[PDB]
Amino acid sequence: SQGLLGYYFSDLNFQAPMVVTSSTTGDLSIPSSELENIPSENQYFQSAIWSGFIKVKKSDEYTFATSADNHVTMWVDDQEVINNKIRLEKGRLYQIKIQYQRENPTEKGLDFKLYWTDSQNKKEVISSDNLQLPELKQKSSNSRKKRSTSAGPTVPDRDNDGIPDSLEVEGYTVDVTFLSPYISNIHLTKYKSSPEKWSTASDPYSDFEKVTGRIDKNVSPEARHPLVAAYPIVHVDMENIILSKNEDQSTQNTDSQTRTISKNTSTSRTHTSNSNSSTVAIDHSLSLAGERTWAETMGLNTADTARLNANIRYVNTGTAPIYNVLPTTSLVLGKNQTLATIKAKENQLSQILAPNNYYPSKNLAPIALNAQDDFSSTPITMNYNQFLELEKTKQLRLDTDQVYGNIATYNFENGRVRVDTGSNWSEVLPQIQETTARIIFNGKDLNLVERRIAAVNPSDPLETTKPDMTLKEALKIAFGFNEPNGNLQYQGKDITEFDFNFDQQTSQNIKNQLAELNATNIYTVLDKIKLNAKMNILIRDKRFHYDRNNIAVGADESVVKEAHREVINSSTEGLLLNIDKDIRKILSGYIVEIEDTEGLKEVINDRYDMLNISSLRQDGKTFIDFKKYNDKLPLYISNPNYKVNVYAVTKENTIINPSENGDTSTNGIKKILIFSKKGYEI
Ligand SMILES: [Ca+2]
Ligand SMILES: [Ca+2]
Repeated sequence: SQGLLGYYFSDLNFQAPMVVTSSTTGDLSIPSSELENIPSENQYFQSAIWSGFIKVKKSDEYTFATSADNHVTMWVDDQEVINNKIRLEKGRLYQIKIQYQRENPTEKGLDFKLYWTDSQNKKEVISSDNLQLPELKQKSSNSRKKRSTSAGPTVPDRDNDGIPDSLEVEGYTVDVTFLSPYISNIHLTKYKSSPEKWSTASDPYSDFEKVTGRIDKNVSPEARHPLVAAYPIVHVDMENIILSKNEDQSTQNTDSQTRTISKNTSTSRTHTSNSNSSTVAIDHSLSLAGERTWAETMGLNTADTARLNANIRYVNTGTAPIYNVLPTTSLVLGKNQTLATIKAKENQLSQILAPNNYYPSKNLAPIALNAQDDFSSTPITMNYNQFLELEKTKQLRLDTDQVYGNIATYNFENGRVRVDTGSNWSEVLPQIQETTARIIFNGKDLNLVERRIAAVNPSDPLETTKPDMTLKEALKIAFGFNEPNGNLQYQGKDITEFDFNFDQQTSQNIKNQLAELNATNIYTVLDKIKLNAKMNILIRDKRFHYDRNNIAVGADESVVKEAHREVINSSTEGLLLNIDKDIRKILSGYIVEIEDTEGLKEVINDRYDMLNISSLRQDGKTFIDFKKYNDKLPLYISNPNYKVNVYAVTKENTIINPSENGDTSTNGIKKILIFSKKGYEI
């Protein structure tokens, strides 16, 4: 992605840029054959400017020449060499500026080459190994000045990202790599960006770096748009836990039987601020014999303590990767009882933590909080009262900071992306947060995904130089909504299948906009609602009920019923159905009941911890197993007029402890009838 940077103009005076691109060698030509996305009238180039550096591998005297010296002025550093021998020294970098003007060319495109001749009189087009791009960064480097010589033309590029002011403001496209003005009736993505922000989203990648692919390949595709922020978002996923009674100096004997408690866990990133937090649910379903308390199970007295181990992974749901610092996490019981601080070793990561991925990767083992080969893992200890609290709440919280370490950035000297020790996420995130609107959307699998989109702040003059951002456009560019036939959709689902919720400031702002639009319904004017910096917008699938963490925990009876209508097979052994994956996510289990002729009901799996009777098969269909908690026996129906009733239990209606009186039965559980057939119908 290296060479000289070229601006090719339709007018004579460097005002109407048609193509911005880079060469590889001194051949700076663009044939008309490559100009499909330029209309023919504007393929006539009357002026051009090139910029970059020349690197010398042999100290010598050199003569520069082009294909059109009578139309050219060229500077090496501040020195005009065309408008002649110049001594250049090995190991040194010289700035190049070339301008070309030719009125009324008769051919489209441009045939243009840059040559040099050494002392041996050998003339050649300059090799790619001798040419570098300009330093299109916010600061110069030790060897590479960020501005070109003042002599000659200065194409307006107030932020030094390489994209001319006029294209950033008026609209541009990139084609396979030609950057050109966007023209409705020919074109491809329409980009606009701020001509005064090197990164319009205030992230660490320039607007030009994003649209030309001069960027970390791990940056999410949507964040190659100059108006979508590229930044990591990390939380911790806990997969399972094991609780152990701590040994004490008094117990000399360590030969005792296994008395640990092992449970699966389910973790979700939450939204209730710019914090990273996830909430863990400890499974309440049957795992051990008896119906003992956890203390009875593990042999804990009131003066004993217990410890927890667990398997975890880190999850990046953001748009940029992390390389050398994983964030620190606090493991919290109840509201504010910190049980552990979880850290990884800085500068010793075994892999990248990339967007839409895990650390460790899912094809590798997870991390154990107390690793078998770590002598120095701190025991995560609870006192007896804390242990009882965990038994009752079956909940933990993982609060993760935003300490993400160093950033891999592009270097124009060599075209490489490398971790830059001088660039840190902690210097970048505050400004992303301050200048963007935040949308949290759960249409991908019901988990909360945050994106930030550049948006004007009317009260910050710099931020008013950014383009207007509508709500519709933000959903398209940040989340991949599309609009086939007028209607805005996400993966086939109309936008009207999702609700809108806002913070208090954002809500008043939107309400005022709708009033100025005399619009009674936001869904019909999404192209006219403008976002502003610091808005917070939460968009959720309407089929579901949500808890205080905005985790999906249930759904209307009508929705759940309809989701279970399509029965494939029924028998005394169970039911086989096709159920939407999203529905399965909000269920904790099923209750199976036999109803006799007088209306009395026998619940088969009549325990709060015996509802986990469904499984997903390879075919993707669900089996509800009547036998599992019926002693591996099918249901015995003593009269064909008896009914088999099956009920679904949503998570919000799930009982996770015996009742106050000790009753472990299902009496009182709010449950949704989803199947009811007589024996002769089975
Ligand atoms: Ca610019
Ligand atoms: Ca810019």
